[PDB]
Amino acid sequence: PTGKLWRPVGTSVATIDSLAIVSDRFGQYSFVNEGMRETFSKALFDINMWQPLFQATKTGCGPIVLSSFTTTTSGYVGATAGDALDNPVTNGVFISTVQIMNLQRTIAARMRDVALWQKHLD
Amino acid sequence: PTGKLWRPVGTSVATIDSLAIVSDRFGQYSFVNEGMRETFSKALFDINMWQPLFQATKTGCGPIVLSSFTTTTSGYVGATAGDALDNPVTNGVFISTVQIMNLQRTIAARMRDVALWQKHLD
Amino acid sequence: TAMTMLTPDISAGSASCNWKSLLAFAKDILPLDNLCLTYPNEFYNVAIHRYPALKPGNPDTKLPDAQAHPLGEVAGAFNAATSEVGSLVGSSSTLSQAISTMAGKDLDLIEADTPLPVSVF
Amino acid sequence: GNVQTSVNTYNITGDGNSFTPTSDMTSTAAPAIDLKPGVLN
Amino acid sequence: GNVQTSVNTYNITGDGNSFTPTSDMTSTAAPAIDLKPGVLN
Amino acid sequence: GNVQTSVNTYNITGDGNSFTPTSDMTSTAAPAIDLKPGVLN
Amino acid sequence: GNVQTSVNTYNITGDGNSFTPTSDMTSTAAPAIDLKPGVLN
Ligand SMILES: *C(=O)CCCCCCCCCCCCC
Ligand SMILES: *C(=O)CCCCCCCCCCCCC
Ligand SMILES: *C(=O)CCCCCCCCCCCCC
Ligand SMILES: *C(=O)CCCCCCCCCCCCC
Repeated sequence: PTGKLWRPVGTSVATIDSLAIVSDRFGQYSFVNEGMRETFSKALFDINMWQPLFQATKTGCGPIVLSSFTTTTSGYVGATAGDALDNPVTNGVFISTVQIMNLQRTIAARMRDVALWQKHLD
Repeated sequence: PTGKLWRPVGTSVATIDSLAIVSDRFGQYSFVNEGMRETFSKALFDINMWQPLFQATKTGCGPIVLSSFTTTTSGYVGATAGDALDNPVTNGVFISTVQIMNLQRTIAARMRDVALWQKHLD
Repeated sequence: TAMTMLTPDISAGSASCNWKSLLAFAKDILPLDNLCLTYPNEFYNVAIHRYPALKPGNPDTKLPDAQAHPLGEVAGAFNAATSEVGSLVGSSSTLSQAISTMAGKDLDLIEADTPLPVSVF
Repeated sequence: GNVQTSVNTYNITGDGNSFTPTSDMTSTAAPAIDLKPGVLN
Repeated sequence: GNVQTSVNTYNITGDGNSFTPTSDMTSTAAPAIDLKPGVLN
Repeated sequence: GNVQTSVNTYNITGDGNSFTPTSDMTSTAAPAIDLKPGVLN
Repeated sequence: GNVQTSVNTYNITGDGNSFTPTSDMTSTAAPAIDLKPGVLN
């Protein structure tokens, strides 16, 4: 599966047009397919590495686990009601929009932090 | 009371010689008299204030409670075995040397962080 | 030709453009043989999922959403020119790109002191 | 911009829409899909 | 190189360290992380 | 001034804000914290 | 082309073989395997 996760509107069974993106105040949960976790893990992995320099210099804030930006919702996940109907996923791992924001600006803020030290080490 | 905390090295009977600065793997616990908590609280208070800017920019690491650098040891606390004998304090709040180091370099690291933003706000 | 025909992409802070005008404007420019004039909100619905610039007004509060939810949710988040460091998608490639060459042509061994087949060049 | 109604969940001339780029979300679709021999399998 | 002690599992001036490149393990972190639109999703 | 929403309890462009100095409350954070040797302990 | 027999499931000079390109299946093994630092891990 891929795309944002969808649950139906009226309730009961979900028939196309009965399914709308499960928008939440935080944002819409978009599914985190297996490979897309490889990236955000590979990105965070390269930051955790600099753990000994984050404590030394009192910056950072502990190791960044990718499991802090996701969730364990479940529903049908596709690109559109029609095709999302063929991807019933249970307790999949989705990252809400407002989260897709932090995992972003965190990896960005930390990326600066290390990008600097990482330059001296070099 | 004031100064580093001491404890009866010879056990039980605490005389003006059976004492000894209770040092250890963390350094020496120095007592945190009432007023000296006013400062470190007044310093941390001025940093917590900038909470909304720490999250926004993914720096920081949560609010700094002064109760994270101290402890609740108990013994006699003075400047020297002789005079420390007249300050039996129970479950006083002491900050160990290695801690007196962080509460220091934290307030220092955070102080930079805010000193900058705090300049733009101005 | 209609979307980029109003640069829906900035790279620092935000910047709006009251929708009425915008539309009533492209109602002009767009040449009579597009397909965005024959299906406005049939293209618009496709569009909303590609441009987190166009945020459709929610039906039951008749106001935007602050957040923009385009299908490329993540990808589009990781391309924004993050102010901390230029652009992850850029700086990342400019590196893997160089790494390719470094191993490829054989830049390594560039001043090797020993016979090398011209082919190696 | 003539009203449609259901074909798609949003009207274009619909109530309170809003063009407004944010340096934060660079619009997007999927162009660089990898298909090269070794990488597609 | 002043002794530290616990901050990190290794001292730099620590006992029996050893700089010694091996053609076998070419030192490398993670630079080429793929993020392009199609490939990140 | 673009709407945020929860990050902080107040929006800047929020409804009915109000810049209005009062000779009564001279705005001030904490600059003169005492740390000198004798006074900090 | 001398007959073999079992080494491999097909004889070359075998009965009814057939060279015949189809614009449909462009012959290709696996050259572009990704191994770059960031992408291999
Ligand atoms: C009715 O069709 C009047 C014209 C208004 C929209 C036509 C196309 C121009 C705007 C495009 C909207 C969808 C993505 C650009
Ligand atoms: C004490 O700091 C004396 C200096 C010895 C090391 C300083 C930095 C030079 C060696 C780098 C070691 C870490 C990776 C290069
Ligand atoms: C959106 O950011 C539009 C600009 C309005 C505020 C920007 C900063 C100027 C006002 C400062 C408010 C906070 C304390 C001065
Ligand atoms: C016996 O070996 C006679 C020669 C016939 C085949 C020899 C090689 C030329 C044909 C190649 C077949 C395998 C892929 C090209």
